[PDB]
Amino acid sequence: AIPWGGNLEEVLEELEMALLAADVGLSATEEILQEVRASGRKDLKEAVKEKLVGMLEPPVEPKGRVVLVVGVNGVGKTTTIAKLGRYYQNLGKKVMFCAGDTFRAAGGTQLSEWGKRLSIPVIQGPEGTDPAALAYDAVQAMKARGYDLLFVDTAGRLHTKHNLMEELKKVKRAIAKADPEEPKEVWLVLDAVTGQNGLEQAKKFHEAVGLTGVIVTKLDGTAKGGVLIPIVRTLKVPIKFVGVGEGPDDLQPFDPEAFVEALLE
Amino acid sequence: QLSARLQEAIGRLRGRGRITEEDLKATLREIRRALMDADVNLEVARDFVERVREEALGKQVLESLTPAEVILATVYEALKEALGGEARLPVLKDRNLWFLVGLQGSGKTTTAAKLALYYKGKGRRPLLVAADTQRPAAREQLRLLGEKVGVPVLEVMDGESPESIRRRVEEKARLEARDLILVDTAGRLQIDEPLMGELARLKEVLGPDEVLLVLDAMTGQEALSVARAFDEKVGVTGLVLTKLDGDARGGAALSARHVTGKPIYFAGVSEKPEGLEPFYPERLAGRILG
Ligand SMILES: Nc1nc2c(ncn2[C@@H]2O[C@H](COP(=O)(O)OP(=O)(O)CP(=O)(O)O)[C@@H](O)[C@H]2O)c(=O)[nH]1
Ligand SMILES: Nc1nc2c(ncn2[C@@H]2O[C@H](COP(=O)(O)OP(=O)(O)CP(=O)(O)O)[C@@H](O)[C@H]2O)c(=O)[nH]1
Ligand SMILES: O=C(O)N1CCNCC1
Ligand SMILES: O=C(O)N1CCNCC1
Ligand SMILES: [Mg+2]
Ligand SMILES: [Mg+2]
Repeated sequence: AIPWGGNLEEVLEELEMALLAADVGLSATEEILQEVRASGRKDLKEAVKEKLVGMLEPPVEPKGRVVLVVGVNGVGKTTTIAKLGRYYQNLGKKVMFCAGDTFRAAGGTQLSEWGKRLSIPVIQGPEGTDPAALAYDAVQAMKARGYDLLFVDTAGRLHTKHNLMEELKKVKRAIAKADPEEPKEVWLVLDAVTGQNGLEQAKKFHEAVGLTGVIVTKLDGTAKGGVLIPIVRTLKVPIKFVGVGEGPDDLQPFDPEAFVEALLE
Repeated sequence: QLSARLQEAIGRLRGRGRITEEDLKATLREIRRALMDADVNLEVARDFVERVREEALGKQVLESLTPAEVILATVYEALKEALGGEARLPVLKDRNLWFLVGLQGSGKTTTAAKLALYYKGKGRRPLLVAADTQRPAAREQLRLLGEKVGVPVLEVMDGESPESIRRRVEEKARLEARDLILVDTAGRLQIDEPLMGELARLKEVLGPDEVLLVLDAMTGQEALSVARAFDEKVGVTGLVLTKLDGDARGGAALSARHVTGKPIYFAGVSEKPEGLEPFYPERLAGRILG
């Protein structure tokens, strides 16, 4: 634990260890420490909290009707969509999903099972069907049927695979072909246990389709999700929600004060 | 082909004459920091550079006319050795039963099917066991992979006891002469005591000769605590490092091997069932440092 109250030199050394252990990374850690050393303040605990909470601000209301959910393989996209449906249906929205993962075994089935459990409709197609054509169809159903929110699942993909990032651009363009305002939200899903590669993921998804938000999953684990700090600093993309389990209720709006408190514990 | 920070750290010694211990200290600090930027856990990175320091001193680095090259070679050789030195695969017996375990999303189900395909091509007769009954469509996922690779899949029923799993697995394996049994388990947190207890009980009953911690290459600092807990609470015999077709440096592999002392057997290099090859410590050492 960081000895708040003790001498400055030992506070900064345990703060450095705490930030690095949290996956905050070398650059952002050094920036945090340099500012605090040039702070000159007796309540270092409150001054540190304030610097970190300021780094993380560049009910959650989507900016429009369509939310494209993106991220690398395994991070929590499909489950996060399920949770988002529960969150918004609890607020009285008419929600639907598009099972845009037509690539991986049981991708569609997994989302379809969530839809049944949640009483949320899922637009699906046969395996191998073009996800762009499917998303276009789902947006036209959303419009015709008067749905408030459509969440578009995407297959897991690595950000190093140019062809897969292009497919993702095609899905976004197909959404905009159906409704030129949309999608007004493009949300990256980031697994909390991820190290410095998280920043590279964010940069490359942002370059491809323009992120408007990040959701950090698996924060019920021991990982702090600290790579969010360099992500928000670099890209100025806000953190929208945190995932905190595997059930439909295990999603919380992002709370920067609590996030930072947990990061330093 | 080094990372910028290592290039700067090593490079600034070149052509400057013999070094002092102060120069060695400053260089090792930058090496430590580079390892952390490559997702080596901070404690493991410290232990590593302490080892390098004593090796470099013992090689008379302070009298070397090419200290930049001696330090670099010492780091590379030490990292290669710390990752296992050379490729090594699991020892096959007449009957093999392996668990795939790890965190949510790490690649376990895919890896079970990859191992089935790999060993089918080397004369084994695998059996896949879909023991994840909590994730929606988990058993269907493995069933579909099994069909793709031409390997049967025994699916565990909701609520089924470990003893019932053993009975059914033993009977199918005996009847069909299956000699490599690959048990795909649900993703779980290392601090989820009930689920870690469940996994330990399954090991006790099924008696696997390998328990493979499937670790995502992008895993950060928590790799140390994760691998330690899986090792202490269940018992890990080796690792599979997945998603190395990404650009994550893979420092978590060092964290995991440091705390368990266990081999990293295999690398995942594609989503496809064919995307498995032996882990090459030499290659990952170069990626971590590059
Ligand atoms: N503990 C925990 N597990 C989570 C959380 N969010 C998702 N998961 C889990 O992680 C695993 C992967 O989730 P999934 O929704 O399939 O991820 P995905 O990104 O769609 C996988 P793909 O890229 O293959 O489509 C699942 O086991 C799931 O239950 C969370 O907040 N906490
Ligand atoms: N590119 C790439 N993708 C991989 C590799 N290994 C697994 N994946 C992918 O990562 C995602 C997660 O794989 P999966 O096998 O479901 O992981 P899991 O650990 O069983 C998920 P859970 O914990 O819920 O059981 C899938 O999209 C899959 O195709 C790999 O080596 N390379
Ligand atoms: O299959 C087994 O149970 N064996 C035979 C080969 N050596 C170890 C035990
Ligand atoms: O086989 C290995 O160990 N690899 C494969 C892909 N890159 C890193 C190491
Ligand atoms: Mg998915
Ligand atoms: Mg699985």
